[PDB]
Amino acid sequence: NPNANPNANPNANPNANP
Amino acid sequence: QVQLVESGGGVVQPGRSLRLSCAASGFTFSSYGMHWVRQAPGKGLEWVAVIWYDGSNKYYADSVKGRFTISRDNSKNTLYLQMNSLRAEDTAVYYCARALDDASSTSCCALDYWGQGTLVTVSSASTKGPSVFPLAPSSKSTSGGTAALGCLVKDYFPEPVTVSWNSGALTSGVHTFPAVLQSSGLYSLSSVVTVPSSSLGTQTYICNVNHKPSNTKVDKRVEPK
Amino acid sequence: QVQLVESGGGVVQPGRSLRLSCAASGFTFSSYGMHWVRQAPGKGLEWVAVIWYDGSNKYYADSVKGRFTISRDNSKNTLYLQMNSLRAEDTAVYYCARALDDASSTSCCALDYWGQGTLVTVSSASTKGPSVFPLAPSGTAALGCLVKDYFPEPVTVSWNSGALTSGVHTFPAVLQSSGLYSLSSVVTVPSSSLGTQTYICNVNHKPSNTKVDKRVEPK
Amino acid sequence: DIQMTQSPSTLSASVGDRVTITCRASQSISSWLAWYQQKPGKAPKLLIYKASSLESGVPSRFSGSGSGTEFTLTISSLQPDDFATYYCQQYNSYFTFGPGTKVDIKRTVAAPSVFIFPPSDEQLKSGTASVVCLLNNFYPREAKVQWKVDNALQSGNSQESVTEQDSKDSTYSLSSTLTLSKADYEKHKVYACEVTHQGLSSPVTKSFNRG
Amino acid sequence: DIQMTQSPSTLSASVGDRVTITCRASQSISSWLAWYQQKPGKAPKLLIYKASSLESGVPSRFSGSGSGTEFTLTISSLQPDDFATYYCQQYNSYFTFGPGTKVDIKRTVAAPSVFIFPPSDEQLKSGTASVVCLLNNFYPREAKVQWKVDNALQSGNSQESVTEQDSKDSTYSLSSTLTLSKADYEKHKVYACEVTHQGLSSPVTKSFNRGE
Repeated sequence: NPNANPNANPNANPNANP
Repeated sequence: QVQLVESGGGVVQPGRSLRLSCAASGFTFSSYGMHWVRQAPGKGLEWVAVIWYDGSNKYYADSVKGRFTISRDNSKNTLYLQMNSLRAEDTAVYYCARALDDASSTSCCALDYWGQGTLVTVSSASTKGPSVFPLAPSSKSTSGGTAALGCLVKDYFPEPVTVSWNSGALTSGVHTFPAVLQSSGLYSLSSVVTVPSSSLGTQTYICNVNHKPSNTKVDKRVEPK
Repeated sequence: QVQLVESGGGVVQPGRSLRLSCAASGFTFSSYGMHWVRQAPGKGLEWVAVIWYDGSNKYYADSVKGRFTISRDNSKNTLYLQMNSLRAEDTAVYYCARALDDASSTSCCALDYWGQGTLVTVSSASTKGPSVFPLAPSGTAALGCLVKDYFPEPVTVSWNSGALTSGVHTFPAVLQSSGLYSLSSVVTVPSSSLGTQTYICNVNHKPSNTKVDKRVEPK
Repeated sequence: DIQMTQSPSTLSASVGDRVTITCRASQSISSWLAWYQQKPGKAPKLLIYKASSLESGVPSRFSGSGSGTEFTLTISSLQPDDFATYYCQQYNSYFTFGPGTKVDIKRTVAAPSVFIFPPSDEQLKSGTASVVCLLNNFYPREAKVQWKVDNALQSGNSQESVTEQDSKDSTYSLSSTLTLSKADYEKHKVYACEVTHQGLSSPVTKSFNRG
Repeated sequence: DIQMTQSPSTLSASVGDRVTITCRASQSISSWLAWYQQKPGKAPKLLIYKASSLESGVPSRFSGSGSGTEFTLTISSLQPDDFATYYCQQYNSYFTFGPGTKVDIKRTVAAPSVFIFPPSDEQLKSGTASVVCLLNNFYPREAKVQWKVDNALQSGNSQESVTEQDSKDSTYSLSSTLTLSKADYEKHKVYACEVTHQGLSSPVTKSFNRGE
């Protein structure tokens, strides 16, 4: 996905599962 | 069930180093991102750092960037916080916390399980035992009235001190105040108790002050004036 | 303040290579995705490529795939665009641009900071002075000078050594099919002045040492 | 950074009350807002996540609402174990917490009982002098203490401490300690503690003469 | 790809006007739409993102709205530094820009003065023939120029250049240059430039016959 977030995201999912 | 047991906090001077640990059990530690959050005395909560489940990505608060390092050992089910170049402003209770798993969410995190906390005190002050002084009650007659007495626990470092009355036998009417940090870096507190004035002539009142870091153990009899 | 300083643009022949650079300051460069966007002379904006903050994922526009490569060196806070097999259609001002951090959005990107741009001119032409032809006038009359077939930019045009400024329109240069530039400069004057006032266009093309004063006479 | 504010800072309620507290974000945080409960000496406890989702194990009397910048936490019927401090936290951009709302136990107004303690002879032998004033078992928490030395107001030489709300009678106590050098203490005669509180129609002054 | 279009191409406005410009997408882009400002020789500047969110530091007189395939940029009270060109850009599927809408300064309608210049004898010696048509001092920007060579409409055979509003000019001037080989120029007789512009009641044609 070229429109995915290309920045560092501290609020992204940090767990192994969704 | 879910358990987060912390250790590693202590009292140090600015510039020294400290390493905190968070031992997890009751869940699959390796599947969860983990956070450190701190709380300075009498203050609110401040996020410190986050680490991915696999240890890959890490993020820090601006106030600790370049000084603190978050890490984890999944085989030991342990989370770490390496704190270098400590400052007085880093004085706080530090909590480890688990990232909440919310499959439908596209942002993170809430923190659904927290450790008990470990206390980090950073100060240029050096260990010092308190001076314990009587707060003597008035022996004036008040008919069926109330008198107040206590002990002043003056100029010690570090926290904590424990205060009891009559070796723990006296509990009713006791108020031990939170310590106040003075500009010198030392603490003082007082512990008071209200008693019937009619008891002052006969019942001996004694405050027991213990300050383990300075090997202080004092029993001070508080006689009416 | 956030700054994006570009360099590396220039004149190259079709089929040559050119490397653009975008040096960042005033923000944490290694945590931001970056874009290249280009703008052909007189045209609109066209997205070129994007690279992730850690340099992992890269995406390109179809018109540059296989020829352009985007990269970054986060230790130097510099973004790069390697342009190979350049075509005349690649002629454009190239901008670098930082990806906007909109925490709530699930699609990307808007571009919240842009570099000053660097000009890439892909041309087979070589340095050549212009020819200066009169645009003769036939009450208001129009006259001018056609400054044709030069390279590269720029040329300057004045009239009567600066004594004539009113009503002068010096048009921006157009790139011709041959790869050479051409422009005209015109002026409107009273018809009654054509028989008494001389009109000379002063043309200077410094890259070729071409300095010409052309008198424009009625025909 | 996204700043989180909370209102009110403190609230006095009774068991059974409907309690609603507010939380605000300086920018939009969508629904990425969590609420926590914390009691003195204990770790925080998650109550609400995603602005309105009740965390498993949390009683059904807790609810939350809002999306964007304005958020509320509601306790439909306040229970005895609900007296604590409540924090909100956004997780849209990094992680920031609100200042917290403390829910105290409502009770009737109680005036402070005031006591004053001269410095002990033991402390005077050591070279310092601390005078202690005690405001005991009062409500509400707001109280003011003024030290007077031969009728002269004091500043910069005293410190105050306040207890948590008492378990048995829901009152507060407060200590104020005036600290002078022995030499300065010997320079003055009358030492007074003047107290004002909602439960006092007039200020109360307790004093003693040195010696 | 998703094709972005804008209307109008040039919008005439005065300081204080409420100005709206429209952006269209060839298919739905939800709300993933941005607006940029650009001035001559300068880099684009982000105004609006996610269709309606104002970029920090941008004046509050700018606002955006719309969703799906129709979007609008609104300037509530146009200010002098708002005379510029504005681009929309979608980021629902890759990244594509609209053609841009220029906001210029409104003044009274001015019909162009049209002039045609035959190739000079000097250029004919060089082997090429440039016929120049001049549209001088007109407003608004919109103008149609048609070239005819012995009644044959020329398509793709000429190039235009324009001088813009500036500190000394309230109007536009435009040149259209028809370049031919000398051999082709000598093959034909009637060279005509036909100009359409809202200041003229009818299109104006300026022509010459080769050889005076």
